[PDB]
This record gives sequence, C-alpha cells and structure tokens, in this order.
Amino acid sequence: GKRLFIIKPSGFYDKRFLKLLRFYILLTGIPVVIGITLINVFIGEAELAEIPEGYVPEHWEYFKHPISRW
Amino acid sequence: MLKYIIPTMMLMPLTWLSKNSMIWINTTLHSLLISLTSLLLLNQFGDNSLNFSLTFFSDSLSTPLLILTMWLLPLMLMASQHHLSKENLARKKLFISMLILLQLFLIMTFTATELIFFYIMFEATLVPTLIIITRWGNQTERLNAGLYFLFYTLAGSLPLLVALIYIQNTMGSLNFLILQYWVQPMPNSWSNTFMWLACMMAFMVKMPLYGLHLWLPKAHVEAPIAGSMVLAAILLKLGGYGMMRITLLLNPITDFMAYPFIMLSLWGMIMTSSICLRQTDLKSLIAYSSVSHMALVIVAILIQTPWSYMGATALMIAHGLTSSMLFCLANSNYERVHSRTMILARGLQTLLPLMAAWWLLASLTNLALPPSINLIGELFVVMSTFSWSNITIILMGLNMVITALYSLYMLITTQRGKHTHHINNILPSFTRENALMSLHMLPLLLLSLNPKIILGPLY
Amino acid sequence: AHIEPRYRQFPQLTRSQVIQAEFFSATMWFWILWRFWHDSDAVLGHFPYPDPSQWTDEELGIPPD
Amino acid sequence: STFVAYLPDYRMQEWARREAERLVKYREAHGLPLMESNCFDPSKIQLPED
Amino acid sequence: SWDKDVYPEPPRRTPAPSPQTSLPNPITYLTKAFDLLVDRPVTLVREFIERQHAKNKYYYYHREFRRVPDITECHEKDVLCMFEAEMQWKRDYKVDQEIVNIIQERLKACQQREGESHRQNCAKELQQFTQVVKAYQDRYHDLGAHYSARKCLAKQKQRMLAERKATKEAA
Amino acid sequence: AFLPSAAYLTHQQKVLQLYKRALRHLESRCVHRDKYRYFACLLRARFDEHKNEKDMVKATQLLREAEKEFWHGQHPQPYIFPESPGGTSYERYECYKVPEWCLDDWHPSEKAMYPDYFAKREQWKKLRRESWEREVKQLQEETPVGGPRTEALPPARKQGDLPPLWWHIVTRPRERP
Amino acid sequence: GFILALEISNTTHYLKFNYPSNTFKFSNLLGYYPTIMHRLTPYMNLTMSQKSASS
Amino acid sequence: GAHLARRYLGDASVEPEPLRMPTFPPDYGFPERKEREMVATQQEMNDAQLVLQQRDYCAHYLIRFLKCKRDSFPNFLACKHEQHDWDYCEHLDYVKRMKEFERERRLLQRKKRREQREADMA
Amino acid sequence: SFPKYEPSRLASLPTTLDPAEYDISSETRKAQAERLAIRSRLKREYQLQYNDPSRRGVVEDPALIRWTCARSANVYPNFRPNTKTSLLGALFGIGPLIFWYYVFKTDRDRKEKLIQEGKLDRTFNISY
Amino acid sequence: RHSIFAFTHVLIPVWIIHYYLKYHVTTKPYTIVEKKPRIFPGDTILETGEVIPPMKEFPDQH
Amino acid sequence: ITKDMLPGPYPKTPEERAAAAKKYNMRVEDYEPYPDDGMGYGDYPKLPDRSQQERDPWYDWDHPDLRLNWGEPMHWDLDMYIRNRVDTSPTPVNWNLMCKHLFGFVAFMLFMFWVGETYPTYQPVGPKQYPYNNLYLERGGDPNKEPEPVVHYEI
Amino acid sequence: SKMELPDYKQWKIEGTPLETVQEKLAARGLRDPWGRNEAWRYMGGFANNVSFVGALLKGFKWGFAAFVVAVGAEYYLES
Amino acid sequence: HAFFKAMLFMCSGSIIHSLNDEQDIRKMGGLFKAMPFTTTALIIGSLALTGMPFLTGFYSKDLIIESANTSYTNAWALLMTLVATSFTAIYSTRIIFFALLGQPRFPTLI
Amino acid sequence: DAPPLTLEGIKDRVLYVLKLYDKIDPEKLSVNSHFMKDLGLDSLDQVEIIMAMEDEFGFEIPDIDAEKLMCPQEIVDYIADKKDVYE
Ligand SMILES: CCCCCCCCCCCCCCCCCC(=O)OC[C@H](COP(=O)([O-])OCC[N+](C)(C)C)OC(=O)CCCCCCCCCCCCCCCCC
Ligand SMILES: CCCCCCCCCCCCCCCCCC(=O)OC[C@H](COP(=O)([O-])OCC[N+](C)(C)C)OC(=O)CCCCCCCCCCCCCCCCC
Ligand SMILES: *C(=O)CCCCCCCCCCCCC
Repeated sequence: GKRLFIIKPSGFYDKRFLKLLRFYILLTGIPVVIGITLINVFIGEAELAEIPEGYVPEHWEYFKHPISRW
Repeated sequence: MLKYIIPTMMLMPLTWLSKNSMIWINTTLHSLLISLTSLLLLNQFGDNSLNFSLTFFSDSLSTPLLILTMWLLPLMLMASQHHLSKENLARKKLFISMLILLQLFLIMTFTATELIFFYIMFEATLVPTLIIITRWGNQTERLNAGLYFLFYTLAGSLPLLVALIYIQNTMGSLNFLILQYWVQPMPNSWSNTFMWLACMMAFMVKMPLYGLHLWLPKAHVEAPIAGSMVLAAILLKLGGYGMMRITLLLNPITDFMAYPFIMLSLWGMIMTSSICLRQTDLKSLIAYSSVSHMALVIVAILIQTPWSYMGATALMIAHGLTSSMLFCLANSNYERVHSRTMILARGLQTLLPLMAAWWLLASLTNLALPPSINLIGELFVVMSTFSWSNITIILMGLNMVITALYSLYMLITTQRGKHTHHINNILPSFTRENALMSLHMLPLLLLSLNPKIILGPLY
Repeated sequence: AHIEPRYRQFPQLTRSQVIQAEFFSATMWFWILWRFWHDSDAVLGHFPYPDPSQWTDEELGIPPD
Repeated sequence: STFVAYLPDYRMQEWARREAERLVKYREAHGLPLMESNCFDPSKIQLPED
Repeated sequence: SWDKDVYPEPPRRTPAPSPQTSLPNPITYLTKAFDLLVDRPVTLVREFIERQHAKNKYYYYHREFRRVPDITECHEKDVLCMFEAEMQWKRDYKVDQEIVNIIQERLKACQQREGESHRQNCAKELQQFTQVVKAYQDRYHDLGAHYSARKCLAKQKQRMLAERKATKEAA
Repeated sequence: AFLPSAAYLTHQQKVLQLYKRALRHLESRCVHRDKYRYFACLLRARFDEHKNEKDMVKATQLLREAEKEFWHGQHPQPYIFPESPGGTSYERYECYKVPEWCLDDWHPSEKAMYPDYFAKREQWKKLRRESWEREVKQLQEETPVGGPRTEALPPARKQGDLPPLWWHIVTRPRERP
Repeated sequence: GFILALEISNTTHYLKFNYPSNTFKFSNLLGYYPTIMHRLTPYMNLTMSQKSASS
Repeated sequence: GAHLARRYLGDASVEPEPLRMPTFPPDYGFPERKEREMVATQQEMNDAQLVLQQRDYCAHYLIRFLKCKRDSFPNFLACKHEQHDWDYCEHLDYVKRMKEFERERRLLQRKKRREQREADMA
Repeated sequence: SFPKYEPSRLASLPTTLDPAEYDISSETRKAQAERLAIRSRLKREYQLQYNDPSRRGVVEDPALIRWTCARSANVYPNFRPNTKTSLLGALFGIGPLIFWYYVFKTDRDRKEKLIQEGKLDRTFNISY
Repeated sequence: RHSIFAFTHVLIPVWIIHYYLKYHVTTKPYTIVEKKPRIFPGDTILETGEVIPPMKEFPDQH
Repeated sequence: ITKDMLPGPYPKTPEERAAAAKKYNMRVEDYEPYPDDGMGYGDYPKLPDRSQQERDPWYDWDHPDLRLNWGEPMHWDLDMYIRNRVDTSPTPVNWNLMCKHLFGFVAFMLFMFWVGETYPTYQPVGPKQYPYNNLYLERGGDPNKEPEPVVHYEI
Repeated sequence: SKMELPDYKQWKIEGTPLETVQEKLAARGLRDPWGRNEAWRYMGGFANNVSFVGALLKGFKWGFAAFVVAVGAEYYLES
Repeated sequence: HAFFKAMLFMCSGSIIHSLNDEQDIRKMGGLFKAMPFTTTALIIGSLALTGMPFLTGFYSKDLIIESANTSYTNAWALLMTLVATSFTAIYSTRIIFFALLGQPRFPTLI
Repeated sequence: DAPPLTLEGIKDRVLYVLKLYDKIDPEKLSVNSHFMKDLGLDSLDQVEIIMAMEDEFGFEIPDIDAEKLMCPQEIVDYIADKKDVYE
C-alpha cells in the first residue's frame, strides 16, 4: 500500500543506445573471438628452426602467429 | 601515399553527386572505410622508415597523426550535421567539401619528405579552416577571430619560408632523408641566432607559445563544432611535427637558444591553468587547457631527449582525442541551452545521466588518470624535465594540481548541484551524440592496452 | 513481524538481541580473564630488571688505584 | 583492434630480444666482456695529432 | 622452454617435510584437490591441443643480418654507404638495449630469489650489471633525440682524446 | 534584512529572534535537560525584567548590548537540525528532485506502463493552460501603477478560478521523492 | 585519561555555567587551521587567477 | 632515566656518550678476558635467511624457534618453549650491554677522580 | 567588557553587530522600501516568464549576459595605460620569467660544471 | 544447479588461469620468481638426498 | 538584447551615472562603480564583496543553490564567492587572534621538536654486538680483502 | 497508519531532577512551565541507567563464572 | 586497527540510522538498554582502541609504546605520543558517556 | 525507518505538547484557539511554544514563518505542508 509515482527522466533512449552499442560490438566480436580460438587450436603457432643451407625464406616466414604471417 | 590521397579526392564527387538526403550517409560511410584502410601504415621497422616514393614517406611519428586525422574526419561529419540541418543544400555540400579538402591537405602534410612541400601544405591548411570559421561560425567576432588566426600564422611563417629557401640554397637539398646524413653543426653567431628564430617562430605560433596564444581563445570559440574539433585535434600538432622535423638542422645552437621559450612555456602553463580556474565560458576554458598542454609539448621538444620526444608524441595524440571529446560535449550542451555560459545550465546529471558519465570520463582523461596515454605522455615529459633540472618537478607538480582543480571544477559546475529551475528544454540524449562520445572514448581507452604505436620514431 | 514504534516510551526489545549482547560481553570478559590468567607477562613484565648500582666493581673490572 | 594486436613484430623488438639472447650466450661462453666502452674499433680510428 | 645459460638459475634445494604435530595440514589436502580437479583437466586439454598442433608443422626463422662496413670507412656525404652503416648501427643499438634488459632481469631475479641474504649472494650479478651499465653509458649516453652513428663516433673520438691526454700527463 | 513581504525588521522581531538564538545556544552549552530548563528560566527572567520599557533609545541600547553579550558567549558550533541549512543532511535529496516537465519527453512505450497517471497528468495540464490567461488578467489589474511594492501574491477573488502563479509551487517535488 | 574524562563528565553534569576559554575554542574549532587556510589560500589563488592572469 | 638528568642537567664528563662507546681498552682492569662464543655457523645463518639485524650472538635459539614454527603447522600455539629460550638469551645479551654501560660509567668516574687528585697535588 | 569583534577581509562584521542596522530614520526606511520595490518588480517579471504554460525554453537573464560581457568584452575598451597598469604588468609579466630564468640557468650551470669534472655521481644513469 | 557460483565463478577461472600460467607464463624465463625455501640444520634435501648436519652443542644457561 | 543594456565606460556626469544605475537595476544612491584607474572595469557596479554563504538561506531565491535572484546585479567575482569556494562568513574568534594562536602553536612545536632532537632519550646500554667482524661478509664487503678484526669480549 | 498516544496525566515531575530544578527556581522565585514536557525521559524504562563502570563491566558475572569453570576443568584435565 | 575502527563506524552508523539521521551526540543518550548489541560492540571497540589488555589493540599498540620508550628517540615526540594516548582514552569515554549513558535527549517519537 | 504522518496524528501530537504546557489550562484550548487573545499569552510564550513544537517534530521552523503561527490549526497546516502529507 501507498505506492507513489517516481518522477525520473526518460531512460529509454540511453538504454537503447547501450543495447545498440553492445549488439554492434558483439556482432563482429563473437565471430572474431571464435575465429581466433579456432586459429590457435587447429592451425597453431610456428616453431623456431634454423635456416637450411642455401634456402632463403620469404619475408613473412619470420613471424610466429598465423595471423601475423598472413 | 597515393592509396590514401586518391580516395580522399574521390570523396568530392561522392558528396557532389549524392541525393539531397544521402550526403551525410555516403560521406560518413566512405570516410570510415578509408579510416579503416589507413591502418596499413603500421608497417614500421626498427631501423628504416617506410619510404614510399621521392616525395612521400611515413616514419613512426607521422603515422599516429595520419591515423588520427583519417579517423577524425567522420567524427566531424557526424558532429556537424545537426546545426547544418536547415542550411541550403549547396552550402552543405560546400561545408563537406572544405572538410574533405582539409583532410587531403593534412594527409599530404605529414608525409612530405621535402621540407618546402611540407611548408606549402602546412600553409595550404589555412584557407579551409579560415573559411569554415568565418562562414559557419555563429557569432559576430568570428571575422575578428579569423583575422587574428590568419595574421598570427602568416607573420610567424613568412620568415620560415625565407629560412627554408636559405637552407635549400646552402645545403643543396631540403629532402629530409638527405638532411639526416648531410647535416652540419650550426655555430654560435647572430646569423645563426636569427636562423633559429626564423625556423622556430612559425611552429611556436602554431602550437601556441605563451604570449603568442592570443588567437587561440578566439578561433577555438567562434568556430563551429567541426572547426573546433579539427583545430584542437590536428592543427595544433603541425607545430609539434615541424619542430620535431626542423630541430635536426639547429644543433648545437638549440641548447642555449631554447632557454627563453623554456621559461615562457614552464611559467605559461601555470598562467593558463590559473586562467582556466576563473573562466565563465566553457569553450574558452577548453581552449586555455589546450594552450597549457601544448606548452608541455613545447618544453618536451625543446629539451630534446628521447623520453621527452616519446612523451611529446604520446601527449599530442592523447590531447587531440581528449580536446575533441570535450569540445563535442560542450557543443551538445550548447545545442541544448543555446548559451556558452558555464553557470547557466547546472545539475544536468539528474537529467542526462549517461552524458554525465561521458563528461566524467573526459574529465578523468583530461587530468591524466593512469594508465591512460595522457598520463603516459605527461609522465615521460615530467621524467625528462626532471633530468633537465630539478625545480621543474616543482613547476610540474603545481601544474598537475591546478589541472585536476579546473577539470573537476568543470565537471562539478556543469553536472552536479541543483538543476536550473527555468530551463525546461533539456531533451534526452540522441543516439548520434552518444555514438560520437563513444567513438571518441573507446579508441582512447583501447590505446592503453598497446601504447607502443603512439610513442614516436625512437620507441 | 517487525517492531511497532512507541510514542514517548521505552522501545520494544527482542529477546534474541539481549541474549546476543550479553553473550558477547561475557565472551569478551572471559577472554580477558583467561588470557590474564595464562599470560600475565605481556602486561606485567617478562624478566627481572637488574639495578646497575648493585653490581660489584670486581665483576665489572674496576682497578682500585 | 584485431589488426593492431597481431602486428608482425612492430619495430623489431622481439627480434632484438632474440638477437640479444644469442649474443649474450655467445659472449658469456667464451669469457668475452658483454659490452665494450667503444662502439667502433680504436684501431680503425685516426685521432687528430696534438 | 628457454636457454638456461643466458638466463642462469641455481639448482633448487627443498627441505623434506617433517610433521612434528599430529594435526593434518590443509595444504596437502588442497594440493591433492588441485591435482585432481584442476591439473588433470588442464593437462588433458593441453594434450588435445598439442595433438592438433602436431598434425601440421611449419617453421619460422630468426632473421640474420650480414655485417656491412661501418661509418668509419664511409666517405663524407656518401648517402649509400652511410645509409647502410647507419642502419647497422641502429640495429646494434637496439640489441645493446636488450642486452642491458637481460642483465637487469638477471639482477632482479637474484634479488628476489636469494631472500634476506641477497646482499651477500648477489655480488656477481651486481658486478655484471655495473660493468654492462658502464659500457652502455660510455657508448650511447648524452647523444640526444637525434642520435646517429656520426654523433657516437664523435663522442668516442673525444673520449679517446681525453684518455690519450690523461695517459700523456701521467707519463 | 532580507524579507519577501516586508522591507525591514521591527524592534519586536529583532528581540524575538535574539531570544530564540540565545535559547538555542544556551541549549547547546547546557546539553542536559534539567540544566537547560534552569538556565532557560534564568534567561526568561532576564528577558522579562526589561519587558516594560517605553524609552526607544534605551530599548535600542539594551538590544545592542544584548547582541554584544550573545556574540561574546555563543557556542563555537551550536546544534543544527539535520535538514536545517548547515545541517548534516541539508539539501541531501536535491539529486532526486526531478522536475515534472521531464515526463513530457518519455517514450510512448514507457508511457503505457502508467495509463491512469498520465490521463490525470493530461487533465491537470488542461486545467493549467485553461486557467493561465484568467490568472494573468487578474494579476494585471491588481498590481498598482509603478510595479508591485511587495512580493505577496493575491488569492482568487471569485469562484472557479485558481490563484495566480500556482503551478510551480503546487507541483513542486516531495521532500522524500 | 579515563579518570580525567570521568571527572570532566561529572563536572559537566553539574548546574553551573562558565564562559568558554581560548583553549576550548582552539580545540573545538580544529586549531583554526581550516578556517584560516581554506579562506586564505583559495582567495589568493583565485584573485591571482583573475586580476593578474585572466585580465 | 636518571642518567638522562645526570648527563643533561648534571655534567657530561662522568656520563658516557652512547654514540661513542667504549672509550677504554677491554683489557683495562680485566686480566685474561675471553671473547664471546658464536654457536651458529655463518653458513647456517646464511641459508636460514635470518635478517641481518637478527643475526646477533644468539641466533641458534632463533633457528631452533623457526624450525619449531615451521614443523608445528597448523598448531600455531604449539611451542612457546623455544620462543621463551630465545627471549631469555636476548635478556642475557641486554644485561651484558647494561653491564658494559655501567663499566664505562664507573671507569669515567674513576678517571675524573684521578684527575681531581692529580690537580689536588699538582 | 567584552572583546570587540574586529572585521577582516575574510571575516565580515555580523549583521547583529552593525551599528547601522538599528537605524530607524525615514531616509533608511524609504531606501529599504525602494529596494523592496525593485526586487518585487524583478521577481514579478521572472515569475510571469516562468509560469507560462506555453513556454518551452530558457528564461533569459540580462544580468548574466551583462556580467559575462563585462568580464570578457569590456576590459580592453576600458583599459588606459598609466603608471599602475604598466607597473603591475611589468611586475607580473616579466618578473617571474626573469626569476625562473636565473634560477634554472644557475642550476644547470652548476650541474654542467660538476659533470665535466666527474664530481657528480652518474653511475647508473642511462635513461634521459 | 544449486552450486553454479562455485563452478562459474571459481572453477572455470581457476582452470583458465592455471592453463595460462602453466603453458604461457612459466614458459618464459624469470616470470614467476619464487624465493628459495628456508633451510634449517637437520633438514634433508629432496633433490640431492643429502642430510644437513645439526648445529653445535648448546652452552646451557636455564 | 540591445547595445544599451550592455556595460559601458566609466560614468562622469550624474546623468550617465543615473542611467547606469537604472541599467543595472539598482538605486542611484547605492550604485558605486569601480574607481577609474584604467584596470578595465568600466561602469560595472562595485557590490559589497560578500560570499553567497552570508545570504539568507530561508529566503525563496530564484536560484536556490547560488542564493541568487533573477535580474539582480551579479557580483564581479560571483564564480569565486559561490558556496563551493571562498567563504567570508563571520567567525566566533577574531581573525588576528586565530592567526597568532595557530602561528604560535606551530612555532612552539617546531622549537620543542628541535630541542628534543638536540637532547634525545636513550637507555643505559652499550652498542649491540654482532659476530664475524660485525658481519663483514653479510653486509656486502668483498671477501678477497681482509677487514680489521672486531673482537667482542665477555662481561 | 493510525497510532494512539499514551495519557498525558501520567507525566509528573515528582521524583525526577526536574523537581530539584523546580525547588531551586522556587527559592529564586521563578517557574518552568515546560517541566512536565521533559518528564518522560526520567520515568519508565529510561529511569536509573547504569554508570560508566557498570557499563564497562557488562556481562562480567557470566564471564567470570565461565572463566572459573574453565580453569577448574583445565586443572582437572591435566591430571 | 582496521577491525575495530570499521566496527566503531558501523555502530555509529546504526545509532545515526535509528535516530532519523541525527549525528549529534548532544541528542543521544539512554541507548545502553534501548540498543544492547550496538552498545556491546561500541564498548568492546572503544576498549580495544584504548588498549585494554589481551584485546586486539593490545597486541600492537603496547609493543609500539614499549619500543618507543626503550629506544634512541626524540624526547618531545615520545612525550606527545604519551599525551595523545591519554587523549584517546579521554575521547573514547566521552563517546561512551554522551552516546549511551544518561537520560534520552532525542525527539519524542521513537 | 521514517514512519508516515497524518493530520490526525499531527493534531494529536501538537495538542499533546500544548496540553503539557503549564501556562495553558487543558480544558479550554482547542484546535483554533488563539494565543494572544483567546489564551492570554505573550510573544515570548509563542516563541517558546514554536521551539517546543520544533523539538517535538524534529525540524526547524524559520522565524519569518514562526511569527505567523498563532493557533494550533496553522501549526498543523504548516507541518502538513512542509512534510507533504496526505499524498
Ligand atoms: C608572429 C609574430 C612574430 C614573428 C617572428 C618571426 C621571426 C623573428 C626573426 C625573423 C628574422 C627575419 C628572417 C631571418 C631569416 C634568416 C636566414 C639566414 O640565412 O640568416 C642568416 C643571415 C646571414 O646573412 P647571409 O647568410 O646572407 O650571409 C652569409 C653569412 N655571413 C653573415 C657569415 C657572411 O641573416 C641575415 O641575412 C639577417 C637576419 C636577421 C634579419 C633581421 C630583420 C628582421 C627582424 C625580425 C622581423 C620579424 C617579423 C616582424 C613583423 C611581425 C608582424 C608584424
Ligand atoms: C594509433 C594512432 C592513432 C590513434 C587514434 C586511432 C583512431 C582509430 C581507431 C582504430 C582502432 C583502434 C586502434 C588501437 C587499438 C588498441 C587496442 C589493441 O589492439 O590492443 C592490442 C593488445 C595486444 O596485446 P599484446 O601485445 O600483449 O598481445 C601479444 C601479441 N599477440 C596477440 C600476437 C600474442 O590487445 C590486448 O592487450 C588484449 C588483451 C586481452 C583483452 C583484455 C584483457 C583484460 C581486460 C581488463 C580486465 C579487468 C582489469 C581490471 C578492471 C577494473 C575496473 C576498471
Ligand atoms: C630516564 O628517565 C630513562 C627513561 C627514558 C627517558 C624518560 C621517559 C619519560 C616518559 C616515560 C615515563 C612515563 C611515566 C608515566
């Protein structure tokens, strides 16, 4: 009993902006995180090895992560 | 550097052939695409710079400034489209065209290998900003602000042209890659003293130095929002880039010719922060804060140590982002209440809570809350100036105290307290303003995770 | 239910809070008495203090001259 | 952010660390000093006569 | 894994546990629970990931730079030879910085590891740090933000002139 | 000093304000109830001794020396009520006093949560906009030429109309929103 | 200290009135440190801000 | 604290300075005086990681107490005997220091009396 | 008697100790009536603009605009160079600059002279 | 699902942190520097198996 | 707004003084401009330089937090005399007496701290004795040299 | 909601210190009319509060009894 | 100090909340039997703060005083430390007297 | 915390406090009895009455509103307006 109306400013637009920001961040954040996990698990990182004699590497063969090499 | 110049000039037929209602959408979309494309400049090496051609190159100093410019253009397009709502269509396209032209001149300025081409672009940047200020500004004295800004810049910069041509005739080249290997000591004489003054005064005016800063609380105030953003965020850093490039030729005469400006800029930041303590105008307060931070950058460049240079470039990028966000917030208040007085609209946290959160974050980054890149730059400059002399720690500590004081005075006056009774047109925040605030905030907070890409060419 | 407020009179008390307060006061006094019965040294003194005026000059090595 | 996070060895810092490890191991194995006070050989430098 | 010669570490000597009291220490039970509940699934997951990594194997190499002539054998205002010498000098500057970082990490590790007796047992690390810092200071300090190979050559020439004058006046 | 309806403070008003301030400060010095009762009766006797004085200059000098006496013997920090200005909870709830014009900017989706309240708000606003012209016409003919002399407002003389300038002092927020 | 303050409270309970001393006003008003400093230092700093730098 | 008044309010010729003490040879008045004996080896204190101000002439009791503290976990009230032994030997060392101070004071008084007698004749 | 309250710049005289408060003369009553009339007229203007149901905006205050224009855009038209203004400008403009210049120059000269003799301990200084 | 707080807020972060520390932090040198254990006379080394000799006899006073 | 409501230069004749007093909404007798020394004030009124804390808190102000009225002449330093800043309310003690009492207390405490530093307290004990040449090797001395032997005897 | 106040006849100042204030003022020749208003704080559950030493010694009896019992139990347990 | 200072603040907040946001000790009293648990906690906390033997404050504060007495120390600093200890006792029992003992001074409705 | 108020409770409490006043005969006062005229009280009696009601209800009535509170009904209406009761 005795419930009073609480006058507050319109909180609809601020919540709408926060929901839109979260949705549009996550829309590419979730696939990128999933793809990074799948790159790390299945492709994996490179292993340091000495250069074979007479062989010159490409300029992208000096990096460890697959994404950095790409 | 032609892969960024050509889409920028292709933005011009995009805004001149669009529909009457689709100019903002098209220009914002394609500028954001080119801003995404600008990340390919991060192919920097530990020994050599990224040299594209005879005319263009980009080392690790010009790359953060380029990325900042190309990211700042869509922010100005999003900001400036509410007060140009009722404008004629041709005038709207002319405004967008001046923004595009300014971005083209700015991205040709930071990559110029030749020094005279850098000068030509650096003074070609004057016309679009002067036109923007004096045409789309709202006040009476926008004409006086444009006159002051134009004549301070040109009076500072004509001896720079004369001295650069003298250096070309004496050394044989103005190519920056050649001058790194062909440089010679500059002995102590009156001729070399006036050489140093001529080469330095243009960038001392543009930064600005204390005593030559009288054009800034006019051009920063009577400009529109996009003009204020591009003046605070990029145009003050042309002076910093110029002093970083031109100090190579001015050795060892800098070590005693830098004393008066070091005393002007060490005492000047105290004066400008104290001015910020007693400002009745919000826009003027932000402009004077910009003067203080650029005085810090001036001292860092003038003492010429590695830590000072890294702190100077980090502080330049951080202050550009923070000043742009503060000007945007002040503009949103101006659109709500149609006045720039700081005491008029009070207690807006009870009405605009998320905007109050954005205000709090901008104020926190203004007073260099760690681990923001603001604090990283300010801290590195403080360390290098302590290495220079020990009483500089007294001056820097006083400056930090007054900086925190006026930033929290801004926040407490505008957002806290009892609201104004007779003001009843405080609309809720649009999605556009919140998106603008978040696009200013999120890169600034993300750069604290990888701060190594804004630490200059000697990281 | 809750406690009904009283006008100009001593307020209503629960038996639980009186029991808890008395129990914790008794626990504090029991702890003080127990630790004083056991330790009695951290307050009173650990070792005797020898007065240096009572030391003979022979064990201090004072030559009579 | 994904592009900046996976930059291919920005400004050769990781390579410098690996090369420093190699050089420190090589100099420590043979009893050499780890660093000298002169960057260039004094044998190939002609001082001015005074 | 890393190389244990560049980053040295003394052998670990742990004492045997002697339960003087009859009260069971909870640390052994918590270690049993940690190995049962935490170590085993993490080990199994890493085994699966390493099995996935062993199906395809590719290598990355450490970049090797051959030695070019330095700035001492470059003609003045000859941008090609001076350019190569400057790039080589900058690379050696970076490597020297990371060498000083390695020695600093050694010193910090010794200070933490030796405990309360660190002032006695970390004499060799302190000596190495002092020597390498003196070499770095004599090689690269006081050059400015516009450092180059010519500035370092001039500094070394001035120091050698000072040393020659000092050994002449002491002869 | 500063009064809305009067231009000055009378002598009797000054005496009463001094009496209240002195009794409050004496209560602050004399924290116990019986001690305060005793010294309050002594102060009341002192105030009643000079009650029947017809000399205006002598009463003025008595008031001046009484104010000097109070200023010499005031408490360094007297007891202030929690909601009184200078109190510990003074203007504490001003952050929650949202004005009523913010309800006009609400989205219709959140306006549907309170249908009857917004219907009552609409009829209140209809009443206000209907009565405004009548109340400003009443106020126009009651102000003497040369502007009002005090800040007091007149009531509604006839039947049906509301008092002039009533909206922002009827729809003010509650003390505990 | 316990004995002294018990006696102080017992003397407070009495039916006597005394004018405050300078020691009581020194202790109650925080040693006059905030009343002097927070009125003097902001005055000087803000007057120097407006009369000297701003104007 | 009577020595505080005897040095400050009294005279400083009799009361020794604490910062420079002792000012007399240890063989003065002490025939065939022996040294103190250190029980704990330098390596034993070194590998037990005692604090450098804690490696005084009675660190063997401290090492025993630390071993008792480590081996009695989780019974944190298990052994107070080793703590009491270490504290008693600390008390003995403090008594030694007090004896040294009193010896210095008496030697200074004796020297003052000797110079007073020497002035009495010469 | 009682110690007289001496006013200061930062501690004003109380309104109950002011001898001019107890003035009953007709000139002061006329002045107070005139001040109340001005205040009541201004309040009537404000409340007429304030309680309008058809208004949605800002009740503009000419006093605030007057204050900001006086604080900002009047100082140079009402400035005359005389002895006081020039003296204060030379004291506050070039005074601190010269003082800090001499302080920093002396400190840096002392440090640079100590460095070149090898008297300054710079053993672990490799960051600058 | 009564005790999901002890699973979602403790066990999963413990798994992730133990994985991160075991296979990415302990791999690099001088990342977790731990103070060497305190050694008393009468102890026995695990790795070498040696027995540290007991200390000297005490000159008893109490 | 208009150009005849804005502030102007210093009034000389009583006519422009009366016009300015009417402009700022105040009585001519109570209107005092700043003195004409060239500081740049103009004809802006010199209000009595009191903080907003001294205002009546129970009055119904148009701006309640600032204790300010609509249309009233605004003080030149109003942003400095707000309730968040410099206060000028009367104090229970005279300002000079608080200044002298605080300064005397601080000076006396500093003097007695200096006196106590000059004449410290201690205990009747000798120096603490440490074995192995006052712990020479533990304190960081190099072992290849040999220190002067510090020998502690019994007593 | 609705609350009922107690009687007002029951607030009598006799047996309270307000009676002492009454007789002191009667000796002087004055009166306190508000004495019956403050008379509630001196009667009822608020009468005869403890002193300071009795406040510090709260629960000392049961603590002492438990200490005696525990000491006797430890005395018997060691044998 | 963390434990008993935090709990003293919590009990003061309880007294403040029970008397309608009244933070003045001149409007308190008679709360010894009205609020027994907060009274017990306040007495225990003030005794632990003052340095009652074998409470939590005894194990740190007395060792501080014992080390301050028997050390090479400034004389004046030791003197004002002892006087400040006496003053801590004084204001602790001032709080206990004016907030718990005596007759009620708070408003009528309870 | 903070129990609500009504006009009946406010009137009952204010009449309780005014009934405990020794200078007023309790069988004569009512809700609209005047102070100077109907009860024969001085201005100081009115001031002490107002202070008693302030102490009773725990909030301060300013003097510029205290001079006009002349019968118990105006005191009830002032307290009801200041505390916003019957909402
Ligand atoms: C924003 C306002 C402030 C702006 C300040 C701008 C800089 C101030 C100083 C500028 C000096 C003029 C340019 C000098 C270029 C020197 C290049 C060079 O080779 O120098 C060596 C040459 C040396 O001559 P030389 O090189 O031909 O000879 C060979 C060398 N010796 C001498 C050894 C044989 O210097 C000169 O020729 C003269 C330099 C001094 C010139 C003095 C006149 C100008 C005075 C200052 C005017 C400033 C702007 C005033 C207006 C402001 C707005 C109203
Ligand atoms: C750059 C110059 C121009 C400036 C303006 C640019 C405007 C345009 C913007 C374009 C896009 C943004 C560019 C910059 C991006 C910077 C970010 C970035 O990429 O970082 C890379 C960095 C790279 O980190 P790294 O370098 O350590 O990674 C190692 C490298 N790899 C990946 C190859 C192995 O990313 C991270 O650091 C992410 C780490 C994981 C995520 C964060 C986990 C912790 C989060 C907080 C937890 C809670 C803590 C406590 C909180 C308490 C409450 C506050
Ligand atoms: C000589 O007096 C040796 C003791 C140390 C110096 C005096 C210390 C005085 C203060 C401690 C005693 C206080 C007794 C209530």
